[PDB]
Amino acid sequence: VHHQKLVFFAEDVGSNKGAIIGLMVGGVVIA
Amino acid sequence: VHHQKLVFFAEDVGSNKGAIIGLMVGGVVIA
Amino acid sequence: VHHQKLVFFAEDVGSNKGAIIGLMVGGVVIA
Amino acid sequence: VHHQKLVFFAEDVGSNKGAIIGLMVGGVVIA
Amino acid sequence: VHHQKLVFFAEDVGSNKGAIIGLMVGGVVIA
Amino acid sequence: VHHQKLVFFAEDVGSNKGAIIGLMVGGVVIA
Amino acid sequence: VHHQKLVFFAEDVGSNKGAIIGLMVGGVVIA
Amino acid sequence: VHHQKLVFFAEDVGSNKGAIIGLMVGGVVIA
Amino acid sequence: VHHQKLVFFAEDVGSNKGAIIGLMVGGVVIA
Amino acid sequence: VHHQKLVFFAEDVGSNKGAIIGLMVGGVVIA
Repeated sequence: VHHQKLVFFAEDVGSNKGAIIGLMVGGVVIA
Repeated sequence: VHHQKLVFFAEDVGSNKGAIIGLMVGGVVIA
Repeated sequence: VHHQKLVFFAEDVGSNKGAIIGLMVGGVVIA
Repeated sequence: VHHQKLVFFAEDVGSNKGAIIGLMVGGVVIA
Repeated sequence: VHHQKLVFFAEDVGSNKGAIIGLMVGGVVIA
Repeated sequence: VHHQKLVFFAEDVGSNKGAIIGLMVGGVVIA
Repeated sequence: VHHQKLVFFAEDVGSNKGAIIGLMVGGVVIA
Repeated sequence: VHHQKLVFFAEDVGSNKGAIIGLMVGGVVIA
Repeated sequence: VHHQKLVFFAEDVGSNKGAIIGLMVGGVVIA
Repeated sequence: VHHQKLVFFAEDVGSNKGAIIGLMVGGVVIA
């Protein structure tokens, strides 16, 4: 099994006020 | 099995206030 | 298993006020 | 397993006021 | 098991007023 | 003319990611 | 003319990531 | 004309990552 | 014309990472 | 014209990592 660039951005990102996760297996995230 | 660029953006993204996840297997996300 | 560049940004990022996580297995994050 | 470059930035980052984590296994983070 | 460059920055970082952690196993961080 | 408590909250507010304005006369708001 | 308590909160506010304005007459706000 | 307590908080405020303005007449705010 | 207590906090404020302005007439603020 | 207590805090303030301005007429602030 091989994972790569699971989430890809190719230009500007203004701002992030939420959650950006690549691989989510467990735990709690509150953004 | 091979995963790659599961979510692809090709221009500007204004802002993110929600959730952007590539591969979601378990756990709790609250955006 | 091999993991690589799970979250990839290719241009400017204005600001981050939330969470940017690569591989989320456990624990609690509050952004 | 061989983890590498789990979170990759390729240009300027304006500012960070939240959390940037590479591999999250346990504990509590409050940003 | 071999970890490497878990969080990678390739250009300028303006400022950091939050948390930048490479591998988070336990304990409490409040930024 | 008298204005008083134009927007009233009486319990907890979880989070706000939009706009909460009391009296809107002019200008541009983008939330 | 008299303005008083144009926006009223009576309990806890979790977090604010948007705009909270009392009296908006002109100018540009981007939250 | 008399302005008084245009934005009123009566309990704890967790955090602010946006804009809290009382009287907005001109200029540019980017939070 | 009389201005008084344009923004009022009555309990603890956890942290501020944005802008808290009382009377905004001109200029540029980037938080 | 009389200005008085344009921004009022009545309890503890944890920390400030942004801007707290009373009367903003001109100039540039980057927090």
